[PDB]
Amino acid sequence: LSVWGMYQHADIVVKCVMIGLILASVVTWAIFFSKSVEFFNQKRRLKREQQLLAEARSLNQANDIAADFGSKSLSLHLLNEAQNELELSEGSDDNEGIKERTSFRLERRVAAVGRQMGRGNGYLATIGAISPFVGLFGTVWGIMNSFIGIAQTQTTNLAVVAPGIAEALLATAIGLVAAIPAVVIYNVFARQIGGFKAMLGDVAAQVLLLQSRDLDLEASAAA
Amino acid sequence: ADIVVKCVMIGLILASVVTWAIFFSKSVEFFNQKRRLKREQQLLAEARSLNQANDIAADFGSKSLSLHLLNEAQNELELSEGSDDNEGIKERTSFRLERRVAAVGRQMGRGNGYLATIGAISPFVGLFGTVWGIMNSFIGIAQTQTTNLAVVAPGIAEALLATAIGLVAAIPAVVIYNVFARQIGGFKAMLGDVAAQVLLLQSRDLDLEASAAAH
Amino acid sequence: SVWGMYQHADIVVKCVMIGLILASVVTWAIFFSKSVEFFNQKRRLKREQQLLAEARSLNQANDIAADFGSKSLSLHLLNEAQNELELSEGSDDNEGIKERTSFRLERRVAAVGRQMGRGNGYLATIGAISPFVGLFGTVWGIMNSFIGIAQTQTTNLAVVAPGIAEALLATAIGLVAAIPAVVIYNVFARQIGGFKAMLGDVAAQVLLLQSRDLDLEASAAA
Amino acid sequence: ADIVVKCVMIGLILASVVTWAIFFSKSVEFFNQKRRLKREQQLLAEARSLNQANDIAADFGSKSLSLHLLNEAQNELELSEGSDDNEGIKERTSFRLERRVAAVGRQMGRGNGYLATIGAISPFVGLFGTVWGIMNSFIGIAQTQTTNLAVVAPGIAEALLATAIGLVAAIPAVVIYNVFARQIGGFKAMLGDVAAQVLLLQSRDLDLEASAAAHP
Amino acid sequence: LSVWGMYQHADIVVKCVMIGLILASVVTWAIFFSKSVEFFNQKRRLKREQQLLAEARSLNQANDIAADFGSKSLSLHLLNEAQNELELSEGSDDNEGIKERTSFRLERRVAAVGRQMGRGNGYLATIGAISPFVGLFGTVWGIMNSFIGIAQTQTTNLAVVAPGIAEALLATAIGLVAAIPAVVIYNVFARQIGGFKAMLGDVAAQVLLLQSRDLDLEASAAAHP
Amino acid sequence: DIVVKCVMIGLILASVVTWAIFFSKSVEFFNQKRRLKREQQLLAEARSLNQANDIAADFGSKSLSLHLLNEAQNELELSEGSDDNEGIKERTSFRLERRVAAVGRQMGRGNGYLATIGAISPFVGLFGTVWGIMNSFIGIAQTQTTNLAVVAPGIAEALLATAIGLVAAIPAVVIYNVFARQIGGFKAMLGDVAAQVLLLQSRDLDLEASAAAHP
Repeated sequence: LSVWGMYQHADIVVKCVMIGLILASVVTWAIFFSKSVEFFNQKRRLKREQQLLAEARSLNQANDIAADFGSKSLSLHLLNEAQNELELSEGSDDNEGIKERTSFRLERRVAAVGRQMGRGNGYLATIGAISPFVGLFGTVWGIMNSFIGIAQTQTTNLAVVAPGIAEALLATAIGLVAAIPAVVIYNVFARQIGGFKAMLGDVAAQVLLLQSRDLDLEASAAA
Repeated sequence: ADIVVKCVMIGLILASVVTWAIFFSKSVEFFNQKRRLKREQQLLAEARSLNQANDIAADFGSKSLSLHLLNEAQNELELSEGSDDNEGIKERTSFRLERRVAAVGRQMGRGNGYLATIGAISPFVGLFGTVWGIMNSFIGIAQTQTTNLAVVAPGIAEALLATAIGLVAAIPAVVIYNVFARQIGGFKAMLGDVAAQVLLLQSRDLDLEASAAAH
Repeated sequence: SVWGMYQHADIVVKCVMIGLILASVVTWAIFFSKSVEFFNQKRRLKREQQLLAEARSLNQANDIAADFGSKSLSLHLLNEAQNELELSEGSDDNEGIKERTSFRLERRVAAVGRQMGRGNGYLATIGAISPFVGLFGTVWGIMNSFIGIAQTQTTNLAVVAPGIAEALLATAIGLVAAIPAVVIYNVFARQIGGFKAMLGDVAAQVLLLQSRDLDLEASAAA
Repeated sequence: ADIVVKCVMIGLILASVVTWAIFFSKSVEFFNQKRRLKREQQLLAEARSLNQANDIAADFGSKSLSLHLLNEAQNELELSEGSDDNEGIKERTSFRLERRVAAVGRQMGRGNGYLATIGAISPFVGLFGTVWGIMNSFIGIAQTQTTNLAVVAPGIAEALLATAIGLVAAIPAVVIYNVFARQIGGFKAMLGDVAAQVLLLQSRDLDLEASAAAHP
Repeated sequence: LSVWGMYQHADIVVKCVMIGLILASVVTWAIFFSKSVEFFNQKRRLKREQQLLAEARSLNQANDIAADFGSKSLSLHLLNEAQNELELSEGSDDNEGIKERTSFRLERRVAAVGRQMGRGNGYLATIGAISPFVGLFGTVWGIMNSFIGIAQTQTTNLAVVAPGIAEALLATAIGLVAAIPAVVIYNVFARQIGGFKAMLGDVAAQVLLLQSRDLDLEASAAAHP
Repeated sequence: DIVVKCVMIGLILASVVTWAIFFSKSVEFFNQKRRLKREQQLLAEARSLNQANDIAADFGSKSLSLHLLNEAQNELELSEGSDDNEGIKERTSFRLERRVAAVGRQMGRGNGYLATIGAISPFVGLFGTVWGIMNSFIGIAQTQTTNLAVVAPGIAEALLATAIGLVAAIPAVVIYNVFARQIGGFKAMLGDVAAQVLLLQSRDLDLEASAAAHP
């Protein structure tokens, strides 16, 4: 017997748990292949940018390195945040206020990127968490049909009870196929987002160190 | 057939009706308030001063959240008119904005409590119906001195149906609760970023004003 | 009937049943008394918060709150701020007054939250142990089905039925006692948290008025 | 009879005796300490200065917790006699009082470790006796080649009794552990509020003293 | 009938589950007896040291009390940390920097001691975590052999399935004997390490209070006669 | 069965991945651990940051203690000409703590696979069992058998898939826990070395500032 052969011999209820769980599995692997390529390219880009910006000895030197990073560059967004804060604060005597406002902006920015990074993880979490609930529904539906079988035939043996038990076991099998990959993929991506946020945080830390040092050397020259 | 099992089933159907009713009313409330705030955040991002932010937000509407946060900062500056302590103004403004963002989040969640309880207890009220059903089938066996399972099979199948309905009421309530909980958290974070911009504009304005007075 | 079931059951299952029904009576008694208590308190604080939102100084806030009642929570927080200013009369450190007032108000709001919680401890224990006393009844019930087999020397559906029906009854009563207690405990825990947040917002307003007043007074001297 | 199973039931009965023994001793000490601290907190709430608080707390016992906290603040002021840094006195006092409140909370917890273990393992030692009992009934069936369940029903019923006793030992230990854990938490909060009052009085007194010296 | 008698009648697979779980239980109780005595002696020493150092009115007085505490005394290590900080900082005008550097050193030291106390708990955690899996494996294997029994012997009755069921139950019983004590002992030690860290933290707090007060009184004597 | 055969192959390939991480992390910890204890011991008798750089001169280019000292020296070099000593101390501690965190992250590489293999291997085993027993019941339905003996070899074979699943999971769980403990202990030691680099720099700056105030 084939999986399409099993589908045909199952009742309308278990046919729907099958359709719904296979569609849940198709969406799990579709999210997986699109997000895996998205993270790979983005980590490769940020790792190169982090290495190049590590050579900067001033915020101005960092802006020169990042000049040809691209409009959609994350390191260039963080540097533009620090430059916009110095431009708007042009004419202020409080250097500590510039540093505090820049760190506030960069940390909120890094958080916002982390939120964008997981637009599909919500689907992976729900699929992994509810797939066993629907498998259990098919399990109870399955055994209920075994008892309907006993009532209808007024007989209690393996053969009368087998169609309902096989149907119950099918719902558990499909439930495990949908749930296990969604749980694994959700956790791998949640770990990758956390590791990416930490790397982007190290780049924003460098933008902050360069700005803080530059302001201190300027304040020393005024004193 | 059983009055207790009948009550479990009508209770679960009512739980499902309430789940979808909460879903349709809250979905329209979120979609509108989440889209409006994203537009307001984009427009206010262009502001170079708190006065410029008030000009952008002039035509935002009376029920605008961004306009409430800007009015909080303006009320603080008006009441503090005549104070030498600029940090005292900044601290009082951040305290006010923090507390309002929190208060809005508390209001955004109203209706999520019902979804959580429906999703969590529905399988157990379902289980109660089947335990009760099978209990009565076994009271029946004792009373009649029955030996044949075929005589109790209709009662057992009917009892197991209560667990199936329980799981059908629970699954949508769990999914809908999690979608909304994620949306509320993401909205609180966005409203948090708008309040942060109101604070940055006020803090920078006070510093530039103090620098102009010193020289 | 439920009384008919009670009569046919063991002395052990009869005790588990009466203990769980009494646990359910206490759950709903706590529920009706605390629901009215929280509603009236939330209703009173929302009105007080709206009226005190109009205050432009701590003195104005004291005038608005004058007729709030002896048992008013907003009036207690305003009296905390006033007692701090009175005891600190003659101090040059305004920041010390602000710090001591915020320390007092936050500890006060915490203490009120603890006072709201009285009764929830019973709801938590009922909701948490009811499934375990239900499990005991199940184990006891199945044990009696095996005693039945030993006594009659026969394995049969009829022989084990009294033990199985008893076992199922203990699980049913356990679920009736546990489910409401768990729900009601969580509703109240959320309501206490929401009320503490509300009382915190009123304590925040008392602090803003005192902080602003001290700053404007210091500016007038300079 | 079964030795391993009889050992599990005597072990569970002894576990029940120790949960009620811990319960009666602890209930007596806790009630006595909570009752005393509530009275002390009410009396010390009237104090307008640290000196006034020491006068109110004179009529308190040697084993009084409120008097220990007040003695901590006074020992800090005595040892710091001759220091210009008032902020250093305040910081050292708050450090001492918070560590003291934490240490008292830890002392209150003595015995609760036993109420946690009994309530957590009792269902599992119960389960072990059941598994062991049923295992031996099946060893018996294998060795004698029986097919009648009636022959092993007394052994199976005896084995399931070990899970029932397990649950009877666990339920009171779990409840009593949670009531005491809640009481310790509520007591720590109250002792914290008394230490907070000792700190407010000392902080205010130092500030008013510094203000009186600035304006002679 | 006896535990060795059951071992002999069981499968080579059930024999392996049994020996692996019994060895896991031997190591659980061996760790338990060695750590319980080394923990008792250390807490007894620190409680005496805490009582004696509570009498100190200056950091110099604390060093005199702790002079004869012993080479591996924990209270003496904390006092040596404070003294080494004052010696290395000799010639510094920033007293706040001395206080900050000393608290940094003492908190890192208290953390390092807590990590040393934790030696062996890693084994208790792994035994608690893997024992239910190896017990489950024996149960699955046992029930599998009951089905092999139904297939091999033409018949399906209590006697045919009894050897497989008895084996399955044995694996669950041993699994519970290995797992439950390892989980309990791991949690008792984790609570005891936490309580010890808190007591050692109270001793380090006293070292810090004495140093902070001493520096403040010294600075006050330099400012005003 | 082809489905049950695939879970065995999957479970074998899962054991291959377990041996891979077992071998990479074995070599990375034997070679990087004990070296740190030696470096920390030598750095402990330092007195000055300059003295620490002399001790660490012959530590090796790939030394972690030498990387932390180079971080403190690069901060002093880039900050040459700054009056704010507190800003140098703050920037150095920020750099070192982010560096220690980054090393901890690099050390965890592979443990994610050990955790998932150990946690998920019993479930792919369970799937094979459920699938096997399902086909035995399809067989009973198709033939109308009433004898458990004809369907016992298939059930015993299906239960074998859970046994193999547990045999694959147990080594991954053990190895994951040993490595998790080793990483944590190493992070703690590297943290203590970075703490020493910070204490030396902080003390040096304070003694330098005191020498300038009263020459």
